[PDB]
Amino acid sequence: SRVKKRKKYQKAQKKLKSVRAVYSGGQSGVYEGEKTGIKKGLTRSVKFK
Amino acid sequence: GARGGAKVVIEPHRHAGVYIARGKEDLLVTKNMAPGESVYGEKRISVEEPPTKVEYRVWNPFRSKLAAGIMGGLDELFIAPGKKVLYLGAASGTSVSHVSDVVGPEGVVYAVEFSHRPGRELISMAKKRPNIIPIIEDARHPQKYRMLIGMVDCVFADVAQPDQARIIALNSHMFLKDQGGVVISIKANCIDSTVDAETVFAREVQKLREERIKPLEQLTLEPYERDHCIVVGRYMRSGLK
Amino acid sequence: GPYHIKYAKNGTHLLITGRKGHVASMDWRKGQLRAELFLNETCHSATYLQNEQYFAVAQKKYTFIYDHEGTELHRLKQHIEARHLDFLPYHYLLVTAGETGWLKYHDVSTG
Amino acid sequence: IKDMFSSAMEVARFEGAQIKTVSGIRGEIKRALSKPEGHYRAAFEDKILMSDIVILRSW
Amino acid sequence: AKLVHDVQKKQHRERSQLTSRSRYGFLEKHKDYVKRAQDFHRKQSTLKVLREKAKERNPDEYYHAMHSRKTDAKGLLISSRHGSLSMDQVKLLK
Amino acid sequence: TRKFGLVKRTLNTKKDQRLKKNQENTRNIPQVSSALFFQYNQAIKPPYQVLIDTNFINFSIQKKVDIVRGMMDCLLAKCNPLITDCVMAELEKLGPKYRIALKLARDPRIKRLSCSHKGTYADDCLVHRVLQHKCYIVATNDAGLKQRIRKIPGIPLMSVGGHAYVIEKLPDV
Amino acid sequence: VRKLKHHEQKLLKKVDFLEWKQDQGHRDTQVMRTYHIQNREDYHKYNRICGDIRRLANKLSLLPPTDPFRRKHEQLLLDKLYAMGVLTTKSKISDLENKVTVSAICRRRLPVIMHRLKMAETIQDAVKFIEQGHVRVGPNLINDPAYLVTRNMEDYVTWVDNSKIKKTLLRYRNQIDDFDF
Amino acid sequence: DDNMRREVQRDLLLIKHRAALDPKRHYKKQRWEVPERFAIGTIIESTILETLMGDEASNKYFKRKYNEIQEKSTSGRKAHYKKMKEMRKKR
Amino acid sequence: GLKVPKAVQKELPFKSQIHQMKPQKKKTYMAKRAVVLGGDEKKARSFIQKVLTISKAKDSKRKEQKASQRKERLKKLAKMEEEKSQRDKEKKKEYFAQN
Ligand SMILES: [Zn+2]
Repeated sequence: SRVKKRKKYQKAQKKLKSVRAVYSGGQSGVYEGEKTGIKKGLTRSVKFK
Repeated sequence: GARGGAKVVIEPHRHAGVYIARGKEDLLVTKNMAPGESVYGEKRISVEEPPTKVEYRVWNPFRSKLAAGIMGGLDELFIAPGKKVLYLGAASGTSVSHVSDVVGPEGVVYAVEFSHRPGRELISMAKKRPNIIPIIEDARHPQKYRMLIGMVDCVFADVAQPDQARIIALNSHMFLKDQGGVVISIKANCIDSTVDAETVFAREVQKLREERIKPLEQLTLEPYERDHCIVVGRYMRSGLK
Repeated sequence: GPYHIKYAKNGTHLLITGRKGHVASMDWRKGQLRAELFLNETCHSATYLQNEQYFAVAQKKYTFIYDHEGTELHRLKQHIEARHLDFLPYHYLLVTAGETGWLKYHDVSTG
Repeated sequence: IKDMFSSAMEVARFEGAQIKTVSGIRGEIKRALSKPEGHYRAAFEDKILMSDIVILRSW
Repeated sequence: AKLVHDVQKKQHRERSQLTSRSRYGFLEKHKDYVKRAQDFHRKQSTLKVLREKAKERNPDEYYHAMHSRKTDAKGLLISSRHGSLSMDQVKLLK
Repeated sequence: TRKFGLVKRTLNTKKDQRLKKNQENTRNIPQVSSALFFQYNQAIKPPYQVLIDTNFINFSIQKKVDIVRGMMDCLLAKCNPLITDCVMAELEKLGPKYRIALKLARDPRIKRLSCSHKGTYADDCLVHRVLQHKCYIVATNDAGLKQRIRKIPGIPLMSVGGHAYVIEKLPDV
Repeated sequence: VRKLKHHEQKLLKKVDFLEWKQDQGHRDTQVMRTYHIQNREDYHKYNRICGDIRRLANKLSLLPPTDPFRRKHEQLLLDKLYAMGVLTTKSKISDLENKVTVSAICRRRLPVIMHRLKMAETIQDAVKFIEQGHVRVGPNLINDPAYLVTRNMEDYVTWVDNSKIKKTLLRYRNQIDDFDF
Repeated sequence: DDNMRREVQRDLLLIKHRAALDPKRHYKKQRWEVPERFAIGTIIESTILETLMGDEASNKYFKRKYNEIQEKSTSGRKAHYKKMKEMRKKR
Repeated sequence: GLKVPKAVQKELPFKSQIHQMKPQKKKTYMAKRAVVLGGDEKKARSFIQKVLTISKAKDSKRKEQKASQRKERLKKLAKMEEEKSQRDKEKKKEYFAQN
């Protein structure tokens, strides 16, 4: 049981990254740019009504 | 990644005064007000324009919280070319210099700092940038520098203080134009480490509403920062309803 | 011809309606033509409404309201064989009379 | 079709029998061909190919 | 899968063309036949439409483009590969 | 040269800009709150902040359940109850019949939240607040409002049932 | 007129200089546009004919349902209108009320039928060819674009023999025979 | 300028299709129509097309990957059809 | 591919006439004139059509993945809809049983 719950949690950690951005320690080394690209026309802010 | 001899394509962002450098990786870049030098060691890009050698600077999201806001997808920034911006908590030119680039020659930047040791470099940086006015004064007492500042289109506050809501309150009333912009960077730990971050953000927004500032949007700065959010609002003196 | 002429209340514009159906609205002082209609029809009289922008023409059987440029806006089906047209400026009423022996008042603002 | 039967007499016994291909196309034994012995004519619901194999199910 | 053994859900393998018939090619199965029948019906469907369009054609139809387009002696429409050079243009190119 | 197919110039209702119907005529995907681990709100922790709905006060009085003490009993933690202007306005509009409910709602231990919107409809005000910030418990017995809050992930939902309050989506219990 | 401010619009709710109730929504202008009608009063002459049909159908409907007179006359009206082409179908009597419209009559004018027969790319183009004497119905040339074509007479709409359009059709397919022309 | 240098044209064409350049990057799904205004520049501290073909790991990857796509594209095509008709002939 | 008979193709209406371009045989002068940059440009011109081949294939495979999962998902969605449909009927019989 312990091993199955171990693999279940680490699987959920991977899925959480695809659901939202997660802090992962910040910058490591020289800044190498946005690796997956910048989207000019997309906004993710939560807008107050 | 973004090595020396690499070649990139520079295109404009949705926000005026901000650009994107395409390639194997994308970079947020702003046109260099003072070509040929770096404020804090950021990478720079030169373009041969008919010829004059124009230069661009890289904006690192992990160093500037405003840059992190652009990456996360803020909808509206009141910081734009030809506008006066009152920058509170300007520790040094890490983020003010990039703001000075956006406003351009026609705009001005009123950089307010309290500590003298960061202040000294802010003076030295300001002399490369004619459009930056350094004000080495405490932001908790705007009356001290009322002579120095006129009306400003936007107010940007990065002060990491428990009473930043009052600091933003007083400065906006004196200098911010009606229907002007307000941009706040809130770090939960400085304000109240006892409670969770969500409680702190809800509390700061309520204070801004009390101060006739209508919040427009909120964004958290992950993965660049933890327990941070940028709140973008408008100063509606007439009424928020 | 023959030509029936009506000036605007302020005297800046001239409206001429030929009997065989040539209607022209112009600023006679500047010699500029606002509209010119060649309605192949018998036209009796025309009038300006509250200003030079709109004018009315009494054609063979119906009265039509036209625009500043000459685009037809309405066909007044209720006004039948009107031979005289008048406009009361302060009341915004168009008045017609003709062979039917009927006097009709029409509100241009509300229609 | 060829090789199903050895003489035209055998075909006559099975005229009208249901046949099908490996593809599943259904057909019928219509008539025996006079030349050569054992060959016969069939009609299928759709065109068959040379690589197909026709099978008659019997018990 | 309720009340079914995995033995029941066993794969049944697919048989192949006989060696004596290996020259003719691959032994088609039902899935292969479906590909033929569907393709044939798709083509026959359009052809029936095209034959009908031909039958109901009005000889008096006129289009302004009839001036630009040209037809071959066979009666088929001619389409230019890319869509002459003046002597001045040729002289420069030469 | 006179053109062919001449027609009288007339008003084109579909295309004329002057007519009112013709005068009138960046994507946003909200981020998922970092306080949520899938359906589990990790951020929320005591002391809790609870938004009181109008019907909650009325049912609490019917069952003789004190708001502050009843919440502490349900969650076993310090609760900071909050009443918005909409809820306070709704209580005042109920009339003289609910004067008792109005006086309890004004207890000093119940803190007040201001509102900066025109409407007096409280159901919408509460739903907008929870969508913005995942730091509130919603205390309500309205069937319509409860179903809205259930669809929103990471919003604990409190109700008065039987003899005391009940909290649904709060794993720390 | 300029856009009215708030207090003005409240006091001038019914003011409309371009749309009146007596216009009936500018239905006449819309229909004249769709079928390119050049005489301003052609719509209202059609409208009076439609009203006559609708008046008769209403009077017939008020006769008792099993009346032989009612059934006979309604069928005759359905027969005549379908033959003219005004009505697409003969099955239902309610079509005499619901489906009898000016648009139905305008849809039988010579330019529109030329368009549906693909003799012209647009109704405006068909009107020009009629006005330029390219079109004949039967052996008779017609330059009136208001000519109403019945179902039977739609078979005899064709080009004039020496028309330049006819030569272009035959030249395009390389089927021009100069003996005919 | 409308001249649109072949180098400049290829680099923009190599940014539009940057997802295929490396099987380990997997960028965000965007379209990136060519902008009206742009400026190519270099980084201060060899065009990208020339830079990329200079590497050997990438060149060996494209040749392999390209060849595999050719095998898929020419399977069952006219080349296969002629073989089938040729077996039916005796030799 | 489908081959329309020429007899049908001949008597087709102007709107629907198939454009079939014939092959070129006589060598055109422009075809004899065009210069193709060889050597370095050949390698930079094979490289591009290799890259665009990978990109077109990667898109056509990921796009087929969505269409495979689209079919699976709508089958799952339909089952949930049927449950919500039948159970909804039961509630409306229990409600009107009171009424
Ligand atoms: Zn409220």
